[PDB]
Amino acid sequence: QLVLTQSPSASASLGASVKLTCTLSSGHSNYAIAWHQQQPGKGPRYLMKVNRDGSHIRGDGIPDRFSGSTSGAERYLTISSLQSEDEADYYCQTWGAGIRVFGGGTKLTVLGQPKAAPSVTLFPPSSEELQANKATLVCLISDFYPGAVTVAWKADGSPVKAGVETTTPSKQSNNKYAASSYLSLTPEQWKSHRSYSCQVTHEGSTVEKTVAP
Amino acid sequence: QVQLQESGPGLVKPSETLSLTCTVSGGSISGYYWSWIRQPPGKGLEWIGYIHYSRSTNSNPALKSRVTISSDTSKNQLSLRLSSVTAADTAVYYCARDTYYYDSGDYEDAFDIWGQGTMVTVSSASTKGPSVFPLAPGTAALGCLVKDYFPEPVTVSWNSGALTSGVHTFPAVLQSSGLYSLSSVVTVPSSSLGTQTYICNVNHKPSNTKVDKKAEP
Repeated sequence: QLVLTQSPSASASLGASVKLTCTLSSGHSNYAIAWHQQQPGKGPRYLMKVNRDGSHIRGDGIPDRFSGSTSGAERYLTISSLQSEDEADYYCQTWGAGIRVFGGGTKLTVLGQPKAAPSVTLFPPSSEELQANKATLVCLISDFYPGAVTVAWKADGSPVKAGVETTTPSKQSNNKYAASSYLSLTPEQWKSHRSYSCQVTHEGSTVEKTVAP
Repeated sequence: QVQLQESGPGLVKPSETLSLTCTVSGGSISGYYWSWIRQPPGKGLEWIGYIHYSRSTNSNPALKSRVTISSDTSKNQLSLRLSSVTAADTAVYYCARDTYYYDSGDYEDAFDIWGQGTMVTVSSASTKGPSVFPLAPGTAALGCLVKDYFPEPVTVSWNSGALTSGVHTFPAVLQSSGLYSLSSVVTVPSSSLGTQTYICNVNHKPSNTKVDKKAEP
């Protein structure tokens, strides 16, 4: 059975090199493979073909920081001078008789990117939404690194647990992280309090924003 | 300049047949194998099958009983039909340009161009277009709140695609209603607040909903 084995994750620091591995099952140790990259949020793109003899052929436009190599049943993708944009899922793939198969993918984390505190903006319910007899507070959390935060909501100063939805941080175009938190209320609840608060904790420091009806 | 574009419905009901097309531009489908691939949300890539217009077609043994792949030379298109769908078939579906076979009969293995992918959700729930609300504002954030739509995705551009900077469109949240909501935000100079207008262009293809909303002070 043709199998490509990839371990699910790999890690290395900004500016370093990393060697990702793809292992062919024993009966297919002489096969060529292709490497594909899938940056978070987008479709896959082809990187290169790695041949049995160790030669590799990059796709048009793929940076020369990407190279490939072979050792027995191992097929490698070496990425040098790691940049933030290299955080992605990397899939190996091969060709068989009437079949193609993918490895399980390897998620690469690039460690040690520059630290950044989040910018927080809290939006009250829009007049349009209130006119539609609904109310959402939107807490926007921008431009932070590393990509983990916790969010705490308060009404007048009392914690609010119900009706909170928070997204998992994802990378922005500038390679910093963003996240969003939503607090759902009725219009009467919104209008009944003096204020609502969104408090974001990031690397042990808190940033808080308040809005009033 | 060869490009691949998948299309099909974003929503099909369980037990129905999913029908997708892969339209090739900038070159001919002749001579190449063309592959179909899919990716369930958050999971890996699964090869579905392939076709060469004058050689063969085949598919993954786990899916072969439900998969029919064909080609249309006049339209320069490949197609995929997946029958008896269930929630396990919810995925983004891709086509890719695969191995090229020369007239001699020899070939060179390849898998070098991907389409953009098209998102398919298998559900009995009905399509619903979003409600869009502005998030009103030396730097300032403004945005649009895109509420209560189904299925995914919605795309949000700003100023008819002419604004491409501090734009970030967040992942959607799945609410207990079974509907999705997301927000799209842009960071703009405070000095351009009384000057430039900011309009989010919200597209929800499964309901063919199109909404422009101004985010104003």
